[PDB]
Amino acid sequence: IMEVLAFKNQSLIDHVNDMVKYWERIKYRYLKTIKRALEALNIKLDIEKVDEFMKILIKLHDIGKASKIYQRAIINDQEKLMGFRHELVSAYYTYHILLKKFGDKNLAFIGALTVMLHHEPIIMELTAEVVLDKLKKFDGMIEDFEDLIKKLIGYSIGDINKDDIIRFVIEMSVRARHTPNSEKLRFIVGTLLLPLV
Ligand SMILES: [Ca+2]
Ligand SMILES: [Ca+2]
Repeated sequence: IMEVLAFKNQSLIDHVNDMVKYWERIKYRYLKTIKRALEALNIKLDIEKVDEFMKILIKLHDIGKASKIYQRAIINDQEKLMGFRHELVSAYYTYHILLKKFGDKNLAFIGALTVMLHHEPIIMELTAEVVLDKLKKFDGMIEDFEDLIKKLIGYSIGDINKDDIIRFVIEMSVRARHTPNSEKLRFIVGTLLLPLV
């Protein structure tokens, strides 16, 4: 009742905490691979940094669910998503939060892109039009939002609107369509993706 939900049954906070706890149990199987993948994009992070980075993707990849529309659709089977895609809104917050925490535009981009693509099956179109389709019904985050982020990541999205998210996502989808990297970009995003699920 009245909680920011991941699923009808589950609060998003509880769901995130379960994914994080589970990350601790497997991370040492994945950390080296992720570190060296980042290193093939000339991004240099030690093992503990890579861990923090992964925890943020874990915590934020479904933050888009705190959209009022998403929350409505979970509680009520009269309200429908209407093409709304939470991950685009997740990608937006992930990017700004990564940029703050690590001060590396490429890392924040790659993290946000992973989050923007966390629903495509592993080893994974991007027109401005489609962005507009997938954000059409976006009508802001829930009221508790700022507090929710604090609970999740420990600070304030105050300290760092719909059309702003549209602009960001379009700008993202483009710079991602354009890379020759493709086979590699798919492998790096593909690499960060596995641990998420
Ligand atoms: Ca998701
Ligand atoms: Ca998942």
